[PDB]
Amino acid sequence: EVTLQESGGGLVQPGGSMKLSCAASGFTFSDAWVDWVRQSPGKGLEWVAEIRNKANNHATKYTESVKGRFTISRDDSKSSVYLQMNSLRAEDTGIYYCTSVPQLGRGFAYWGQGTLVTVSAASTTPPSVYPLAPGSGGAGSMVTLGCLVKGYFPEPVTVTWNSGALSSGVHTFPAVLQSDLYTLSSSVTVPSSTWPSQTVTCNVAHPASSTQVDKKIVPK
Amino acid sequence: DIVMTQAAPSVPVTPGESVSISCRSSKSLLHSNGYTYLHWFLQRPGQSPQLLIYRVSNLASGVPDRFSGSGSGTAFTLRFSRVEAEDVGVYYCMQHLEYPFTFGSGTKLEIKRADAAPTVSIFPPSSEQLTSGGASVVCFLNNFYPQDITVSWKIDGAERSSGVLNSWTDQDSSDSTYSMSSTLTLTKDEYERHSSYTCEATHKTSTSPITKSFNRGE
Ligand SMILES: O=C(O[C@H]1C[C@@H]2CC[C@@H]([NH2+]2)[C@H]1C(=O)[O-])c1ccccc1
Repeated sequence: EVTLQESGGGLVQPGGSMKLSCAASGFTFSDAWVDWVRQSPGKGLEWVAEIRNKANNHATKYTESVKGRFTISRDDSKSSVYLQMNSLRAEDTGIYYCTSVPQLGRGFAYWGQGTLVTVSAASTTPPSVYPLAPGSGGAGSMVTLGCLVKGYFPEPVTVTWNSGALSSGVHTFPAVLQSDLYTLSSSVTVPSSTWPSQTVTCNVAHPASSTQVDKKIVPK
Repeated sequence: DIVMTQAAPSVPVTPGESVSISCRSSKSLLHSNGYTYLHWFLQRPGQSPQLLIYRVSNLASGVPDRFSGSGSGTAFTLRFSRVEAEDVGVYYCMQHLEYPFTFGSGTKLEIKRADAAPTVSIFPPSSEQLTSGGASVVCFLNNFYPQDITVSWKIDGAERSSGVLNSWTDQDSSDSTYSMSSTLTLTKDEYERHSSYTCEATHKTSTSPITKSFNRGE
């Protein structure tokens, strides 16, 4: 069972510091060369840094724009690699992924899930959650309900319906940012024979602020 | 730096047929050891990249048999023997010869399907938002195809452009449709000065605008 798991991301002050961690398991970490790759709009995927294995003197290589500011290191006894980031700039914002080359010529075979790093002086703010219910009466065969999640910062929030029991007719849209901070909407379409007879609830979690809200969709 | 080029930003394909995606490098990727260091990755919407093919033509473990790769020196091709609806995503090539390692800009695979009109739903501000002094009017335009759509907001017959927030989903991996969300941001006071709110959509599936509206005073 192979996996890489990143942790340590989130909101950070421009000019500040942050350390990302990557824990490995399921493969021979001590033989692997480990890399960090980031993704942002405009650059797309961008290689960031690499640290080799002990046999190769733990040598490190960095992309030009982070040399002197970032430091990659590894602890083979904990099967982990770290990325220490200093003097963070707005341009360092993006999703950071841990990936590894387990053996010669294998390429970046395993990737972590990614961790979002937002470099900004704005502050963490919880979301307000509003149920969106139809106006008129259903019918006709299907009904669309929604959930408006607004005023939060930074990303991301996770939205589920009925704690995950409802997923097929669900669309969660990318968040939009403006002066009221982030605004995100999610819709779910269910049979008219399901709502309002049965309870339909929007569950929202905002990790950055430790906020959790469950709002029921009621007929207006 | 070695420059990786994937000219096509996207490629439309119908499920069941074969197709290929190309990638070019500004320098030969042949190493002294005899291996060619070009890999292909797939990034499905909202997920991390995943290795498909390493060193031109070796399929990684778990990768479907329908994928194959070919090429040499500076020109490479990723081929699908039969495309599936679930293959939606962005395909990237990467050179692993010299530092810094560089990726192509990616080619998005677009699945072609039958036209599908959007299901349009408009939602008046929830009462919980009005007591808080806000009044966002939300319009969902769901499960349509092709991807291009235009939305217009009208307040008492007059069009409104400012304070509109637009968001789009990627192509659905099961039904191949697209969806969009448009939100008209108003304050409670603004919301109460008017009565008619309409979400008007223009799509290829209709010669006339798709209209959905409601009246505040109801
Ligand atoms: O990533 C590894 O090596 C490198 C050597 C050079 C530089 C990038 C690429 N060519 C890569 C390659 O696969 O050749 C590796 C990983 C585990 C064990 C031994 C070597």
